[PDB]
Amino acid sequence: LTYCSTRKGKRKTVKSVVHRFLRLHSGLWLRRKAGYKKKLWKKSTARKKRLREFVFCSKTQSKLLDKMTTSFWKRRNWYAGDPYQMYHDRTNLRV
Amino acid sequence: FARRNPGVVVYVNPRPCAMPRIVAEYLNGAVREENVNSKSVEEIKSLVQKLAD
Amino acid sequence: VKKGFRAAFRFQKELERWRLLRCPPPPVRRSEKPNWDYHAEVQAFGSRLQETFSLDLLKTAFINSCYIKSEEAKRQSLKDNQELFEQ
Amino acid sequence: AFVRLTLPPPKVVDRWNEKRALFGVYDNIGILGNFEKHPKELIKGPVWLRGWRGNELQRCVRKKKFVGNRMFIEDLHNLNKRISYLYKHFNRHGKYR
Amino acid sequence: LRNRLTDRYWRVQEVLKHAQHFRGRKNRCYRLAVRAVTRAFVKCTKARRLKKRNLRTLWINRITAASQEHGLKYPAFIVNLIKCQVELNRKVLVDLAIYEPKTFKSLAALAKRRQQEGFAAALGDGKEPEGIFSRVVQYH
Amino acid sequence: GTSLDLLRSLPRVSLANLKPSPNSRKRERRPRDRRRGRKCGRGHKGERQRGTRPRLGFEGGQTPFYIRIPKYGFNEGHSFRHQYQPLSLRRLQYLIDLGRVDPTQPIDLTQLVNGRGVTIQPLKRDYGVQLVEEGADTFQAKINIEVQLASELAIAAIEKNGGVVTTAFYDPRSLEILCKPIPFFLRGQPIPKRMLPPESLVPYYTDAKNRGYLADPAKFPEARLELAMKFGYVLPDITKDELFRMLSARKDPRQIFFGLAPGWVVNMADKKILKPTDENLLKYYSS
Amino acid sequence: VAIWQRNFRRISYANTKTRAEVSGGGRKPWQQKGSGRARHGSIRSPLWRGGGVAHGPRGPTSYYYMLPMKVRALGLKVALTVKLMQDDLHIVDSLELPTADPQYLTELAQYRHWGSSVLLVDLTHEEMPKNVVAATSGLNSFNLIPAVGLNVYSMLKHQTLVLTLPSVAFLEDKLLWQDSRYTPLYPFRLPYSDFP
RNA sequence: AAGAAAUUCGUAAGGAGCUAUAGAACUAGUACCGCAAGGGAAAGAUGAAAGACUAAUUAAAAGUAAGAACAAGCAAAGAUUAAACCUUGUACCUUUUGCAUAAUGAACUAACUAGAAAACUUCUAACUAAAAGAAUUACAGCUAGAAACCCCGAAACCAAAC
RNA sequence: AACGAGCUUGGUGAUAGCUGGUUACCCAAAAAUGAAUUUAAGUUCAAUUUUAAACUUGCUAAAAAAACAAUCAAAAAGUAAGUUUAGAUUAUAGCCAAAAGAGGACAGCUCUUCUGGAACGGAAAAAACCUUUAAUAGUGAAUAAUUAACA
Ligand SMILES: [Mg+2]
Ligand SMILES: [Mg+2]
Ligand SMILES: [Mg+2]
Ligand SMILES: [Mg+2]
Ligand SMILES: [Mg+2]
Ligand SMILES: [Mg+2]
Ligand SMILES: [Mg+2]
Ligand SMILES: [Mg+2]
Ligand SMILES: [Mg+2]
Ligand SMILES: [Mg+2]
Ligand SMILES: [Mg+2]
Ligand SMILES: [Mg+2]
Ligand SMILES: [Mg+2]
Ligand SMILES: [Mg+2]
Ligand SMILES: [Mg+2]
Ligand SMILES: [Mg+2]
Repeated sequence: LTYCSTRKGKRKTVKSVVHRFLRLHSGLWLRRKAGYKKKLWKKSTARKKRLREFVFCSKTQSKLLDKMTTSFWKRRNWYAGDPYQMYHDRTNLRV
Repeated sequence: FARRNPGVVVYVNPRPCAMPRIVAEYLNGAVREENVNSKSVEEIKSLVQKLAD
Repeated sequence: VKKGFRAAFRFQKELERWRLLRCPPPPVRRSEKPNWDYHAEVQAFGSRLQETFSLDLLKTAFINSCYIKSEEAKRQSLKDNQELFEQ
Repeated sequence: AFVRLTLPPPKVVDRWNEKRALFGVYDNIGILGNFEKHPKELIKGPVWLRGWRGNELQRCVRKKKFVGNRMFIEDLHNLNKRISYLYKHFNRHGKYR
Repeated sequence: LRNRLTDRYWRVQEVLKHAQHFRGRKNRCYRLAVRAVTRAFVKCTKARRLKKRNLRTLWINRITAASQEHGLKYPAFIVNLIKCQVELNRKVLVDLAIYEPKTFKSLAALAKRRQQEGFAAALGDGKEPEGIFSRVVQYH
Repeated sequence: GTSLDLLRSLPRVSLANLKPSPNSRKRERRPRDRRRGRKCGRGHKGERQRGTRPRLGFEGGQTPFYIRIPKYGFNEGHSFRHQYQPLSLRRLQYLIDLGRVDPTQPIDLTQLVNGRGVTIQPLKRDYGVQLVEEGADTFQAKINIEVQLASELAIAAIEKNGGVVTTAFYDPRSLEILCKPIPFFLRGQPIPKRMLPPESLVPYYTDAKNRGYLADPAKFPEARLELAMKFGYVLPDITKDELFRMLSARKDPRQIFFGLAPGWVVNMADKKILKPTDENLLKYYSS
Repeated sequence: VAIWQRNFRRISYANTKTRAEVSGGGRKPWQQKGSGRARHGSIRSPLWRGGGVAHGPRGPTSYYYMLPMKVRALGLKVALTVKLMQDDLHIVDSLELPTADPQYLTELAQYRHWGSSVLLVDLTHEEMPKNVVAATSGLNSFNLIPAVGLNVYSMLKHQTLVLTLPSVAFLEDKLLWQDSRYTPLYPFRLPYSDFP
C-alpha cells in the first residue's frame, strides 16, 4: 500500500479490490464465489447453485478492504434505478 | 496558631519573593527551613503543626 | 556553554556551602540577624516557661555591666542585674 | 559534570515593544472586513508553505514544486535524495501496516 | 544542541553521596558506584526484617542462659509461665534477667512450681484439687 | 446571569490564566521510561521489530484473499453513471413552510440550491434532482417545480393539489452554471446553449407520461387525466387559477435560465446586459 | 482562539543536516574484521562526532491551521463580555482629546482607574483623530487599533478596552451576522444578495 | 505499483535557528595521507587601560598527592561503645525456557549517541438536517483540536574518472 | 604492502526474515495451542489477551435420559461475573515434576493428554519438590514444611 504518494501525498486505492468487491454504504462488502466459472461439468447441481450467489465479507475482511480503498469508494451514490438501492442500509438490527 | 502556641514568636515578612520559606528555630539552637512553594493552606497548616510538636 | 540561568543558580548555592562550611564565620548574636524584636522575644520567654513575669524586671536581668560600658564608650565616640544576681 | 562558576548575564525582555504590543492585530481581517482577505494571506514565510501544512515528505515535494526550477544543483540533488529516502520510509517501513 | 541537560551534576551527586564510605573506585565513579549502591539499598531492605528475627534469637540465647542458672531448661521456663496465665514476652524476660536478677528468681521458682504441679496432676489421676498456682482464672 | 456574576468577582482574565478544556488534550507517550522504553513496544528481535514487515494483504506467501476472488463488474463504469440527488416531498413542504422557497415564483435547480434545500456536486456526476414519493400525503402545496427526474406518485401529489411538474435535462456544463450562476457571470464568458439529451435519455424526455420538456404538448391532457383517475382525484383547472401564466411558465429547451437567452453577457459591475449584434453569432446561438 | 492567534502564523526555520547531507563520509573507514574495532560504514554517521543529526528539525516547518469561522467569531463575543463584566470595557462616543500631549492620556487613565495597558478601537483607520494619533504613538502601553483589526489576543494582553460607539455597532452587526446565516455557497467576497 | 486530462480558482527584512565534540569540512580545502584520481583534520578565550610586570574563578570528573599495608573473602548490609573480627549475602546487562558457577559487551571520566506520519478508532469542543472561508461529506451528521509507527553494521551491484 | 578480479568518487542513509543497541518516576492488567506459506531464524489468520461501550444472565455445581468417564445439563444453592459491539497488538521454540495412554495390547526412550510449580522458609546439593493470599513501620506473638532413622 502507498501510504503517502510522491506527487500528491495521499493514500492510494488498490485496484485489485475495486475490481472484485462491492461496498454497501453500511459497511458490508459483496463478493463472488471463487471457481464459479471453473470446471462446471464435474460440479453437482447443488454445488453450482451455491457458487452463483453473492456472498458477504467478515469483520476482518471488511476491515482489510477498508484499509485498501480510499474514502471516495465509501461515499453515497444516488444512482437512479440502482438494483442495490435497498441494500445500502441496515434495518431492525439491534447490536 | 499564634494564640494556641504562645511560646512561638511568629514573624511574617511579605516581600517580593519567588519561593515562600518557613524557618523554624528550636531552643537547643537547631534551625530548620522547609520550602512552601505552591502549597495549599491545608498542607501548610499540617506542616506547621509538625514543626511545633 | 549550555543554555539557561537556573543550572548556574543551583550551583552558586553549592559554592555557598563549600565556602561557608570549610571556613565558617565567627558566631554572631541572634540580635544582629534578621527577624529580631527584643520585646516580643522577651514575652515569649515567660510564656514558654508558663511563668508570668514582670516584663520590666526581666529586662533588667539580661542587662550586664560589660554591655553598659561598651555602649557608653560607643556613644562618646540602663540598670545592671547585679542586685538581682545577689538575690 | 561541570557547571558555570559565575551567573550568566540577566536577560531583559521589553514586553511593550511595537512588535509585541500589536501582535495579533488583523487576525480577524476577513470576518470583520467582509471577507476581502483570508487571514492566511498575512503569513510571512517560504512561498511553498504560506497557509499550508504537511509532513516532511509532502513538505519536500511541495518545496520542489514551487522552486524546483530555481534551486541550486547541489541543493536540488539533496532534495531529490531526501524525497527518495522518505518515500521508502513512509511507504515501506513502520510498525503499522 | 538545542536542548541539553544542565542539571546532570546533581543527578550524579544523588548516587555518589550514598557511596563515600565505600572503598575503591566504587565510591567515586558513577558507573561503579550506582551498581554498588543498589545492592546497599536492597540489603538494607532485606535486613529490616532480619533484625526482628535475630534479636529474638538473641533473647532465646539469654533466656536459656538465665533459666539454666536456676536449673530450668528453656522449654520448661516459658511453657510453665504461660500455663500460670502470666504473659511476658521474650524481650522483657531478657531485660528482667540482666537488670532485675532477684525478680527473675521469683519467675524461675514460679515456673518450676507449676512444672511440679503439672507432673503431680499427671502422676495423680482422678478428681483431686489442682495446685494453688495451677488454678486458672477465667474471663467472660 | 448568575454564572456571569461569578466572573465579576474572579480575577482579571489574562494570558497566564488560560487553561485548555478538561480532557481536551492527551499525554504524548515518549520512549524514555521503562514501561515505554527498552524494547519500546516492538517485541523481541524479528522482522516486525526491525520495522520491515511485509505489505498489507500479504498472508505469508499463500495466494492472498483479495487476489484469489474472481474479478466481477460491480463497480464497472461507475465514474460515468448518472447521479440525481433525490428530493422528497417532506423536504419540499418543509422548505416551503419555513420561507426558504418561494412557491409563488417558478421553482428550478437554482432556487433549490439558493435556499440550501438541496446540495449538488456537478464534479461527482450529479445530473440534477429527482423528486421522490416520500411525503406525498402531507404535501398540500401548489408549486411549479422543475426536476430532471420525476416519479408517477410524486407527479400525483403535485398535480392533485393543482401544480405543474416538468422534467428537463441539463448537461454537465449546463448543470454547473445552473447550480452556481454568479461565478459564471464573473468569468466574462457568454452564456452557453444547452445540449439536447443523449440518445439514451431521448425516449424519457420525449415521453408525455414522464412530463418531458420536449414531449408533445397535445398529449399532456390525456396523460394527466389517466393519472388522475388512477389515484382517485379530479383534475383541477389550472387555467381558471389566477396564476396560470406563472404555473404554465416553461423555459426554452435551449435556455439555462428562464429570462436569459444564450449568447448574452452579464455585467454585474455596470448592472447591464450585453447582447451580440453579429448575425453570424446570432445564427449559432439561435440554433 | 488565543492559541490559534499564536500557532497558524508560526513558521520555524530550525534545520539540521542528516547523515547524507554531511560533507564526506563516502568511504568505509576500515575493514569489518582484523582490527579490533566496531563496524562503521561512514565517518559521518549519527554515532560519530561531526556526523549528521538523527531526528532533528528538517527544513522550514509550518503550524498552519484555521478554526471554523463561527468558533473564532464566538471567541470575540466571549472576550467582549469578559471585559464588560470585569469593568475593563469603557464605551466612548468619540476618541477626540483636548490636547495631543501624551502625558494627559496617561494621567487621565489613572484618574479614571483604568489599567496600565489600554487598547483603543476606532471605526476606521483613515478617520481617526490626529490628536489621538500623536499621543498614542508616543505611549507604549496605550495601543491604538482600528475596528477591523480587533483580535482576542490583543484584548487578553491589554487590561482595559476603550470602544467608540460606532465601533460597537460595527462589531455588533459583524458578529451577530455569523449566527442566523447560511453556509457559504461561495467564497463570501463574491456577490451575494443580502451581504455587503 | 504507476497515474492523467477536460474543466474550474489565484493582483503576493525575519528567526518558540546554532554558540567551539554545536553551526559549514573550514582558523583550511591548509597541515597531513595517497604515484594519481582523491580523502581530510584539530584548535580560541585577561582588562576601560599591558604606554596598567596577563587576569580570574572552582570541597568540584576520571588520575594522583597529602596519608602503603595489618587473619576472613562481589567488599556491602544489620549492626555496634568500637574502622576491621560477629551474622546475612552465588557482579551487571543482554541472552538463552520463565536456570546460570554459563556465552556475549564494558579499564575509568567528560561530552555526544536511537519511535517520525492521522485511513479507522477514542477524547474535547463549534454549528446542527445540516456542517465546511468554492469543488467535500451526510437516513445525526459535520468541522476543528489533541492523540502514531527508531539506531548502527555487510559480502556485493552499476556509472565514470584515476 | 590481502586481486576468483584494481582503486577513488557518485548512485547510497544500497539492502539485510540476521547480530548488537534503543536514555525519568509511579499504579494497574497480562500467553511458545490450530491453519497456510521457497514455510519451519519469517509473516498472516484463528484462538487467546487487552482498553472502552451496550445489556443480562454467567462460573462452580448441574437429578433423572439419553449418544456411551467423559459429550450433553434443571430445578436448586454457593457466588459475580458472562454475551454482544468498536479499537489494538505482541505472541506462534518452552523448562521440570507427577499422572494416563500410544508407538516395539511392553518398561524404558520419542511422542500425545491432564495437573501443578517459578521463596526471604525448608529438602548435603536446591529456578521446577514441600510449606507460603499482595506490600508497609515495630527491640511484639501464635504458627507451617523441616530440622533423619533406631527399626
Ligand atoms: Mg511520538
Ligand atoms: Mg508457494
Ligand atoms: Mg451531493
Ligand atoms: Mg554521501
Ligand atoms: Mg564506496
Ligand atoms: Mg553501509
Ligand atoms: Mg554537523
Ligand atoms: Mg566544528
Ligand atoms: Mg570539523
Ligand atoms: Mg579529583
Ligand atoms: Mg567480615
Ligand atoms: Mg571487555
Ligand atoms: Mg540498516
Ligand atoms: Mg497448547
Ligand atoms: Mg523458508
Ligand atoms: Mg524466517
